[PDB]
Amino acid sequence: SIAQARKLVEQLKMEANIDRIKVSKAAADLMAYCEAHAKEDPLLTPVPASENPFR
Amino acid sequence: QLRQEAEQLKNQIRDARKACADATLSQITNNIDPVGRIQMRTRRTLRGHLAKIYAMHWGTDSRLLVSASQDGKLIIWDSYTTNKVHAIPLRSSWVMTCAYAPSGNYVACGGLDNICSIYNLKTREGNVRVSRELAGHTGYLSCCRFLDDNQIVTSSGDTTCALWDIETGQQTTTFTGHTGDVMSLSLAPDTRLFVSGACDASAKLWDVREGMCRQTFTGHESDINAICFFPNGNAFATGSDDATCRLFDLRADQELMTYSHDNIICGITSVSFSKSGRLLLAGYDDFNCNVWDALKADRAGVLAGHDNRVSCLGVTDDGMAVATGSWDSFLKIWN
Amino acid sequence: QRNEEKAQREANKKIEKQLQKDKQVYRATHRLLLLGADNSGKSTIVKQMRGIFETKFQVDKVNFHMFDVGGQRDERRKWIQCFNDVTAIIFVVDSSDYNRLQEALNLFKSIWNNRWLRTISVILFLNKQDLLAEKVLAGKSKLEDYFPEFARYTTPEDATPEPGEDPRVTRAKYFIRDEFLRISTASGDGRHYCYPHFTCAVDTENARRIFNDCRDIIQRMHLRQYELL
Amino acid sequence: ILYAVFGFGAVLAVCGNLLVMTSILHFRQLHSPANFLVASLACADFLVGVMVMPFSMVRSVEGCWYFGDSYCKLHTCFDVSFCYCSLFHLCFISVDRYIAVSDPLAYPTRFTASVSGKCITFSWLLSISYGFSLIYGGCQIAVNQTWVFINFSVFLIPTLVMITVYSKIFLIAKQQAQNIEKMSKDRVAKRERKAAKTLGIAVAAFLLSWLPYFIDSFIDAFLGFITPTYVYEILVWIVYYNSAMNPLIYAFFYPWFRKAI
Amino acid sequence: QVQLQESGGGLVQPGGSLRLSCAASGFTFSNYKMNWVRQAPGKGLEWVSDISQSGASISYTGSVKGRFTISRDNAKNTLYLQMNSLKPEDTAVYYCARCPAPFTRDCFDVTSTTYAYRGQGTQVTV
Ligand SMILES: CC(C)CCC[C@@H](C)[C@H]1CC[C@H]2[C@@H]3CC=C4C[C@@H](OC(=O)CCC(=O)O)CC[C@]4(C)[C@H]3CC[C@]12C
Ligand SMILES: CN(C)C1CCCCC1
Repeated sequence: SIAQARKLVEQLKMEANIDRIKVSKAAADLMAYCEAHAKEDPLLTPVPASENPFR
Repeated sequence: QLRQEAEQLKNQIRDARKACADATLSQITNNIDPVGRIQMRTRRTLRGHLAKIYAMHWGTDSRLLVSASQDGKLIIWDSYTTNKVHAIPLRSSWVMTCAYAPSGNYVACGGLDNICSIYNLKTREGNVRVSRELAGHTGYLSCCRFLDDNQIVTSSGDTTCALWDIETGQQTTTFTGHTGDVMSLSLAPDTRLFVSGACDASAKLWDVREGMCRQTFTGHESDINAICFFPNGNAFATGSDDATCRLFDLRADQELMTYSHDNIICGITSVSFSKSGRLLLAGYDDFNCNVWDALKADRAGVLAGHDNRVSCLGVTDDGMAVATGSWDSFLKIWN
Repeated sequence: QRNEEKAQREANKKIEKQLQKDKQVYRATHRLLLLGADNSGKSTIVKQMRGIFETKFQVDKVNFHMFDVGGQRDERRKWIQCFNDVTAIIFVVDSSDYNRLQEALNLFKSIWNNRWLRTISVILFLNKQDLLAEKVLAGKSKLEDYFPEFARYTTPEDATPEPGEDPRVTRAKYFIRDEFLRISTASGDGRHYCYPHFTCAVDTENARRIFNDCRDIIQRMHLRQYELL
Repeated sequence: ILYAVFGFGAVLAVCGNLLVMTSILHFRQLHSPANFLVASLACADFLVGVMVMPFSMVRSVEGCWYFGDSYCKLHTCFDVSFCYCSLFHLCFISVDRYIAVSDPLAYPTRFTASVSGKCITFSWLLSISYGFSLIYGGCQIAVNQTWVFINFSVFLIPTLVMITVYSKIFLIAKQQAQNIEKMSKDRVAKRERKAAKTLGIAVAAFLLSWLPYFIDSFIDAFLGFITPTYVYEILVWIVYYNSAMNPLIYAFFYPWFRKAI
Repeated sequence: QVQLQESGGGLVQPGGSLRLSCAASGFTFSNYKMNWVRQAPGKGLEWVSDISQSGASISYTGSVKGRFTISRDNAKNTLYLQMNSLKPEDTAVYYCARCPAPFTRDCFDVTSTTYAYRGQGTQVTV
């Protein structure tokens, strides 16, 4: 299993050179997207029965 | 001796992850108002499957949906009028997944039979027949999803995902890396990346072109069953047998928030987001689904409507509906 | 718009006709999951009775489809959940192995207490009894070395040994059967039951056995629902 | 003062039967061939408590029929058709359980929804035909020393069919119950007690209600001791209580029907 | 992540004693039934013992019954196997294993060739 371990270590090392951002930035981005697109979410905002096609 | 540098490099990666973690998605989100008390009721109840449903998939027009049942049936429903459109009889009755093509022309399904069958819906004659059967996997297919009409991504029980060119029939790419059965598959909105969750409690991101995993995500304690990108595609959510859901962001490469309760002790079977990504919907093994506020991690609602195990759950592209299929052979539409 | 709705309703009617026509067929047949090790003679039994190996056998105007799962990998934790609705699990054991027997017991125990596989009856076949009798007469390998508790086991008064069978062979046979039945009755809750059988590789009366066990299973299901048992 | 118990009986015949009709017709997981017979029996039992039972509620205690000849004719025809339709239905349900327990593999093929429909239609038409062909101040059905024999004989046919099959099921239940303990004797007796309880209550629910009214009729016609009228009405009421007995015995007693609601 | 690390073992003369330890990390140790399995040289994976969540029900394979003792300490999240009276058919690589899912009393795939919840194991030779 020397080949398997070698390839596993090589792949895991290849995944270390990734440009990471702060977790706070990611949280802010997700919150911003949710806030921006909330106005058009039929589940979030109770759809009126007039144009709801499951009347 | 190789495991020594493997272990120390994993330690270095974990240290980097800890360093990159300054604030959690609990204090940043606590400032906004709570989502509320979402109550939904079954607009439509689709009846017709004989056995338990495993999977289903909406159309891109948010009208039609295919559903797969163990009696060997792939049934297409018109959601608004509850009418059926097609009822395809399967060669193998152990179908564990189905996909409806984004163009609406094709349907796929596979399972224990080891082959992914692709069907065309718009023949000149009119009837629906076997467009092509893709073989090559050595384990049950847990999920399949379409990039386009001529290129499909599949994930099998032999610890492998496969990207197929449908015209030639050969697996253009073979994604390998997982240790356990790959159980779920979710594709990015750009259809360039896709995450896959397996039984080794790991979710791996793959670039479709590169053919090698870009990032790996751990944090669960048991087998992963369901996975789904956040609508923008910079995050995804996974459900497991831990009775916990977790949200992972790609760029942060770290778990953000876990959704779990002391009361809940059964595993998650299916996970889907809303259109806005504010509501995360998870189907559990205790015969009902729970609606979490994906940001505040609260429990916002409950879709207690099913008599048996909730198998599959999905949300329309329009965001107008939620389909839930369960092990009592009944599809339900919620709004 | 009326034309489209009328055509859609016609299509739904033509589909529901086909589902009504197929529901009878689906309810008629009984599905059976065939589990067993490589050593165990499930291949020979299915061959004599006749990816996924599906076989169909018809007895007394009743059709059973036995589904031997062979194409998958060693792990079975996920693919097994597909068989919550099968009438029975036919679990085959090579009883003359003495070394891969605890493997069989462990598998049977895992099946018994599975949340999804509960409420499913197990028809338990103990194949290769000829070889077990030959081994016990030979005496080269001692069973106690593998199962200490067999040193004090006593053949029960309810046993029905075959004519011309040495007491040693009967004692070993029923020891193995009791090993399985302890696990079976440890936690049953009356929802499902184990049906053990003693079969050989030259036994041709198996299909009727499965028919009898399936009839008993369905009878018990009906009796419990009418609260008569 | 006796109107209390009759009113309580009427309430059950009416309050509780609705959530059986609507349950079977609405809840799609109960559209089985077996439950069609139960629904038919439930609707017969309700229509007994809707047509004839209310019109005999205050008329009985009053002692005079203050409605008219046509009213009496309808009230009697409905009564002799409805009560006998309930009888044949109980017989059909019974045979359904017999076919379910004995010969359980071929149960779906033998007893389909079509056969359930044939049995229901047969029961209805037979009951209505018998009522019409028999029947067509106060009212009192003439005895004439001949009528009773008919009335009883038609009662005598399905009950013996429906006594014997319930006994045969008990021996099937007896045979199985032994197999659990022997494979695994107060232990077997524990289950025998519950099996006997369920079959005995099912049998008594009809056998203790119709039979007193037929033995009273016999002793009246034959032995010569004329029964005072009021006793006749108490016998009539005990025969009408079966209509309220059926919803409790056949629907409520089963946990699965409980979990349906 | 789920990490099981075995410790103990080595070269001991027949009739000696050993103590095999398993440190668990990355999961709620208290909630899974834990197993010991062994890989004999040139043989398949063999289940050796298991202990339930609270240790109420412990089970051993018939061969080793009477001389091995399984235990678990949930305070420090550790699993122990006490080995007494070794004999030269006991030499093997010993693997600690965790049961696939919590709140269950069945454990499937624990002896699988590429299970995902077993440690690297320790060599115990005599
Ligand atoms: C004709 C002779 C032999 C019997 C006459 C009495 C029966 C009509 C009674 C006796 C016991 C009763 C049952 C006792 C308890 C219940 C549970 C009850 O449901 C409940 O939740 C109440 C509490 C409980 O479960 O005990 C519904 C009615 C039912 C089935 C009763 C239905 C009517 C029964 C069968
Ligand atoms: C007066 N009722 C209760 C009877 C009349 C005769 C038929 C059976 C019903």
